[PDB]
Amino acid sequence: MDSKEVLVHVKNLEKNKSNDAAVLEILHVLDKEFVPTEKLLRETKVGVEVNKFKKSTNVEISKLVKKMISSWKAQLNLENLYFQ
Repeated sequence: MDSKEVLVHVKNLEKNKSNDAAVLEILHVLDKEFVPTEKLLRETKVGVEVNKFKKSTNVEISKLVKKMISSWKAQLNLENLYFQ
């Protein structure tokens, strides 16, 4: 997944926030197809946007967000330690 599509999903998160199933569909695409890089996370702010859903009243959304954010942090650490 490249930066342009990432920014569409980010805007779609805001525009579908009240639709639990729709938010799950956006998060599932990011979980399966988005590869976190320092540049992508800095330029697109998906980390900030997805992390905002940790406080969601939907339990399935909040658990998926926590798993996604954990994975992106761990991958970002590995990139910073050994590749940058």
